[PDB]
Order: sequence, then structure tokens, then C-alpha cells
Amino acid sequence: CKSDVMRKIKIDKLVLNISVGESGDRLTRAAKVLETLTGQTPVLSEARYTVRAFSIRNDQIACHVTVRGAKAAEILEKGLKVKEFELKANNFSATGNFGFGIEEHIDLGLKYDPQVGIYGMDFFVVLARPGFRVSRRKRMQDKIGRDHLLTKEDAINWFKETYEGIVLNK
Amino acid sequence: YVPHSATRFAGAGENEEALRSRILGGHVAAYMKYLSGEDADLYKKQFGRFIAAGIAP
Amino acid sequence: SKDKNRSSHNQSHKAHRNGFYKPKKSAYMSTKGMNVQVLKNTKAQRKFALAKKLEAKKAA
Amino acid sequence: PLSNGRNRRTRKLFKRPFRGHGLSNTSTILHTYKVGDYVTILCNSSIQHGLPYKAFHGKTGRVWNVNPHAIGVMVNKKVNNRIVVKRLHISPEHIKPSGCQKDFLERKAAVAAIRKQNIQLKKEGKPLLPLPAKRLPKQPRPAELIKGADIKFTTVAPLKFEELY
RNA sequence: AGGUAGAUUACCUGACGUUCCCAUCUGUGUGAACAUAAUGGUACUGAUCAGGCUCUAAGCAUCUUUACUUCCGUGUUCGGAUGGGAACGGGUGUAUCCUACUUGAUAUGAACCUACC
RNA sequence: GGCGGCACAUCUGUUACAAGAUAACGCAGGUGUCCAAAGAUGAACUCAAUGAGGACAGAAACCUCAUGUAGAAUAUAAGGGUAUAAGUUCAUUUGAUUAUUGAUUCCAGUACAAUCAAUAACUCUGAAAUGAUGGCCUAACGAUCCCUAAGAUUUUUAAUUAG
RNA sequence: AACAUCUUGUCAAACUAUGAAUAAACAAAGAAGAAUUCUCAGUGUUAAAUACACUUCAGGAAUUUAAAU
Repeated sequence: CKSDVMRKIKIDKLVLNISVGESGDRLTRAAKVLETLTGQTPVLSEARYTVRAFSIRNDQIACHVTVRGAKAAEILEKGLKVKEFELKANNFSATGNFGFGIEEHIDLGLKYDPQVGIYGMDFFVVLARPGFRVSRRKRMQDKIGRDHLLTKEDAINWFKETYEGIVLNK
Repeated sequence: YVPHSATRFAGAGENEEALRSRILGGHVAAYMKYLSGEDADLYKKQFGRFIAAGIAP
Repeated sequence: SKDKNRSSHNQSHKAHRNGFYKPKKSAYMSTKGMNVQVLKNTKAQRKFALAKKLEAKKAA
Repeated sequence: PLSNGRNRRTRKLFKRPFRGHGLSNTSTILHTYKVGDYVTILCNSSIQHGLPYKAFHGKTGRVWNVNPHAIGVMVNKKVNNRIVVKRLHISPEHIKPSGCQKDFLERKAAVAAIRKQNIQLKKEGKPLLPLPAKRLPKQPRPAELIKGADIKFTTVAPLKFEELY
């Protein structure tokens, strides 16, 4: 009857974001690989501040998409697999989230063409526990208790107990 | 008498037969039979207390 | 030829010789601008009462 | 030299009370105003539509008309050497019931409570109670005797000066 | 005891931890259809396998805050009045009114209608 | 006096004295514009900033969580107002319309101008209560004569049939 | 150094939580000086009203009554 079932961590959101300093052509390719990997059309993020150093307002800089459920878990497995399940101890946020970056997207390897190109992708994983909806719903919004909230070490332990991926301290 | 418009009913599209089916539970008594034709355990998962009460679709 | 621009001197003494005139009671009993329905209701009864008073005068 | 704008010199008059911003009570929009009531005009700067003129702020007027959304308030305005009657139509947001007759309406009920028993005591033939005594300014206190059993004396004298520093 | 709608809008807030849940509420399962979005995360709908983990609510603290009372202090300031004092500057006395900050003590909600226990 | 300036029509804070009024060629500034949306309504969302994380990416590019009483934004000067909005995003729309009254501000209780409250139409938005007769409020403007536009079919008459 | 944090000294016509004194505008009984009891109508509000609103507290009759710093 122990309420530990109400305290089990579960990946509730996985955001993949690709950032490119130009809009057009290559942005469509960046959105194209995201569609193949996940299966849903991404959202093209537009710049908020124009800076001539980066050659960037209304122009769309980056694209991103989030996946939840079994799709997020299987996509995350590839990202950790290509990372050899090696995650440094500084990657984990104080709020219980973590992330990393992927240089080469495997996607398709046989028919890779310069038209598609090569793209670097980042993976950010948001962890959650049952009951987090109280801060997300529309009626009677509150704040999750501190003891229920995830910290850095709960996320680190979860990564070790679910994928056996050791942590790097150096 | 309650002021209203018929644009946010279960119809507001198609006709009164679409609204009548939802009011009479036709949408409910079409997922029970849909689930039965898909998976037995999925049927018992969602409508478990309906088999216990013997309420056929 | 500059001159003094303004002064409230002697103004209160002047205003109190013939002191602040109050409005009469009939100023507070004006009806213009009242509710439309209330005016409609009042007019209906006044017409009814007057017509009933006048038939008594004809009777006697 | 001020300007002649409608809301001139209203930095502090139209400022909301400290920790009192935002929406107001619902008793403001639920209070029932009837013709002849006493109200206080209070310009609520949170509502800019129908804001009464700043010269009427804090004045006590009487209800002379009740409309679907606004309340007809009647106030006296001082002009050159006369007083004129001003008839405003103000939404209930900018007015407030007045307690100017709170004490008087109690005295009205106190005398009517005694009058009710009087018409009943007259039927039984017993003497009838008198009406409550009228209010008087603080009257000279009468001679009173103070017992010496629980009395204590404390001498009062000028005090030796001590430098604060 | 709980839930709905409230009125007063911190005695009601914020942080740190604690206590139950029998009903109720919540969190909870799912995505076929109404409907929804980049995402069944939200909103929507269908449901009941589990749970007091969170929310909510009740209480804890030499808790911040807020709310009453004393004190601050008749000290600041002030209305009226000299052929009063002073070279000025400013400051009495008289008949009166009299804050604020701070500090200390106490409190941490009261209360209305409907339903269910 | 001239030269300068506009204190000449005008708005905000202050001088200004806790009702109203309120001086100086007193102080710090502003107006002659701008908007088919920046007007109307509905829904969803929360802003500035900071902390911690994520390939290039670094003090500044974009993504995520947490804190966040407005410290942002709201065409503009300043002052007020605003957080399930008055800000941001999306959607529909033209009430920025016609006609008749009674008030409030300036006030001589004159005009112009502004601020309202209602009534009769016809509409817009919303499930609905409502809301909408321009802009969140306080400035953004104009008589006689002359020129130039729009409107006066809701009804009233006459002649000839039938009674 | 800088940043937090606890203190310390001194300030604002265009800063303010708080906030007087002096003031401003109300009330202290005029549809004609009160009140009560009975009877009671026309419109409208209202789901309907006998509730409510206005109508000389529509109107009408008795009793009491000159009081209200």
C-alpha cells in the first residue's frame, strides 16, 4: 500500500532543438530531419533580438519539437547510445532536468546527400513525477511540494537505475 | 429557459442525430464494442465495472 | 506698465455680504432626466386618478 | 500656474490606496440604492469611463434617480456667491453608502421602540414610558465623594533639567 | 469531517518542515468518437487499476509579513494671542489640538447558502 | 521701449498653502500629430529580470525548469490606471452608424469643445451574462457672412371606376 | 575589488508607507411637526407575485401626538 508508486520518475518531455544562424533552405532541411526522427512537424523559432554579430528579428533562427510517452523514451535511447551512456555530472540541472548535444545525426546513412547535409542536434530531457499536473492545469493551479519536486541527485540516480549510464565527474 | 445558441452542442455540425446519439450515450456504447473487437484486456481495462454490472453496450 | 495679475483679496468678504444663496426646495424636486419606466409608471397612475376624479365631478 | 485640464492636480487624489489596487469589492456592485438615500462620491481612477469630476470627490449627496447602470446623485455646488444643485449620473463604482445618518437612524428606532410599548401599556392602563432624553453637550459633572480607603498620592512638581545628549 | 458557490479581500500571504483522508476532492488509466494542439503536456472526452506522493485542508516554529493594543509622547508639528524676549537668525509663555517611525505584548482568520458524510 | 522669448489657444508634475480657487518673462517638459488597427468583441497566455542546465554557442542567437506585485508593455510629454488584463498571440468584425432627450466640465451658469446617462432603430462579438455611439484617462483645436457637399419617398393630395 | 548580507551617518519642490492642526461637504425629523393600526389602487419589475419601485410614503379612515444637540 506504500505510496512509492506515486513517486516514480518518468520522462514526460524531450525537446530536440536545432539552431542555425540563417533562415531559408537549410532551415527547411533542419526541419526535415526533425520530422523524420520524431514524426511531427516541428515549430520554427524566430529571433527575439536582432544582432549583427550573429547576422540575425522576425527571421526564423532555430527549430525544435518535443516528444512524450514511448516515443520520447525510444528517441532518448538513441541519443544516449550514440553518447555511449556517458553523461558528465555537470549536465544535470538543479531542477532535475538534464541535456546534451549530438554532433552527427545518424538518421539515414546509405542515401546521405549534400542536399540533406549534416546537422548537430541537442537533447534536453525534462523529468517528472505523477502529480506534477497541479502546476500545469487550468483550474486550481498550485506549486508542487519541495519534497515531491525533483532535485539534481534524483535525476542522476534515475539515469543510473534506468540506463546504467555512469556519471562523469572529471 | 437559459439563453444559448446551438453552436456548442454535440451537434453544431451534422444534425440532431449527432446530438441525440451523444445524449443517449451512443459514443460511449460504441467504444465498448470497438474495444471488444480490438483487445479483450483493453476492454476490461476501461469498462471493467461495466462487465461486473453486466451492462451490455 | 506692468500691473498686478490677480488677487483673492476681499473676495470672501464680498461673497458674504449677501450670503451664499441656497437653492429653493423646488430645485431638489425636479424630474427631468428621471428613469423612463418610472416616468411611464407615474404618468399612467396620474392619468388614471385624474380620469376617475373627473367622472365623479360629472356624477355630482 | 496650473493648466486647465479635466484631471489637473490629481497625482495623489486619483492614486489608488496602498495595497488596494485592482478589482474592487462586489458589495460595491451589489449594494441597493433607492431614491432618497445618502451616498458619498468617490472617484475610482481604476475605472476611467464615467469618472466623476474631481471637484465632487468626497462630497455627500442624495440619490434622486436609479437607472439600469448608473445612480443619480444630487449635490450642492458653491458658485460665485450662490449655491447651485448639480445632478450627476454615476455608476456604483464611484459612489459609496454614507453613514451620515447612522446615529440618527438609531435614535429614530430607539424612540419608536418605546412608542411601540406605549400603545400597549395604554391598553392595560399602566403608566407609559417616556421618550429617550435628548442629546446634550458634555454637562458640568456633579459633586462626587471619593473614598479614602483605596487612594494613593503622587506628588507632581517641576522636573530638574537633564541634557538629552 | 468533506465538496459547490461565495462575501471580508494576508488574522487569509511567503519560506521550512509535519498529520490524516472513511465518504468527498485531488492527484490517477486511455485516446474511439466531439474537440485539441509542433506534443492526449494543456484544453477535450471515455473511465476506475492503483495512491494520501503532491494539491487542498488542520495544526509547528522566540519564523519574515500582515492585523489589533500599549508605549513612543503630550516629545514633532499646529490653530488663536502682546508696546512678550532677540541686532538678526530664529525661539518663549498663555488658552488649545496633538501625529509618525520604532519597540513591546497578543493574534495568524471570522463567517453565509446548498449537498454529502 | 527695442532685440530676444510666447508666459497669446493649449496638457502633465511642482511652486500651491491635505475642499474649491490660485501669481511671476517661477521651475522640468509637451500639442497642432498618429492609428482599418493602435477601434469592437471572444478565447488562450504572462511580462522585465535572475538562477541552473543544453553541439557549434562565447557576456548577447535559440531550447527547458524554477523564482518572479509588474521592477515590462501599453503611438507620444508627464502623472495616474491595468496581471486568468487595459500587456502578448490568435479569430471574427466595422457601434469610428442613424434619430430623440436630460445632464456634468469650461462657464456669464453664453457659444464652441469635451464628459456622461438614457430611449428608438440596425448591427458586431460571445455559449451567455454582458460589452461596443472610436483610441485606458488627463492635450491633440475654430463663430457671423460666403463657397461646397449630403438629406426631406414612412405620408398627404387630386382625377376616374365600384359601393 | 565586485556581489550578497547585518549594521551606521545624513537627505528630497517636481519621493513615499504613515499622517495631523486648521479645514470641506453631510446628518441631528418640512409634500409642509411625528408615529402606529386598518383599508388600499394604476402602471411596471418579477417565474408569478400578496415581495419590490414610483405614483401628494397614489388615495381613504381611526388612534396617538408638538419629541428629537
